[PDB]
Amino acid sequence: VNTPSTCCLKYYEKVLPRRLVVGYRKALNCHLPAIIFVTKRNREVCTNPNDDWVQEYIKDPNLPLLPT
Amino acid sequence: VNTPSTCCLKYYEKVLPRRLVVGYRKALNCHLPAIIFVTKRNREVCTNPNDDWVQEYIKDPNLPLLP
Ligand code: NA
Repeated sequence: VNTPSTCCLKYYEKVLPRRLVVGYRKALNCHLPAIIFVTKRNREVCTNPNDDWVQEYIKDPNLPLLPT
Repeated sequence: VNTPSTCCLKYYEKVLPRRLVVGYRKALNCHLPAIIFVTKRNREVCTNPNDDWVQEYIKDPNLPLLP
């Protein structure tokens, strides 16, 4: 659309501890496709959708998809 | 900064009525640099920073930058 999107410009280079993550948002339609993890520290973290740990957290039955 | 940004993926293709817009945001460090207009209904519209009308609108002291 002509409406702005939430998009990532860089990927996080480390693994977020699972215990710190409370949800995720999809930002896959951007120039750099990303998954954004929402944390207990009230931070939003851009990550590589293709990385193994990211796909593990996405598949976690207790982690909700949140809107952007 | 691994924090998300607000970015535009395409530009609106018409000229917005000035009466409709109430502020603007800058999204120039994106793959497609844009000026985002905010409407009185709090909708956001992506536009080309280089269009003459866009620059004239944002130069208006009564149309503020909203970060
Ligand atoms: Na202005």
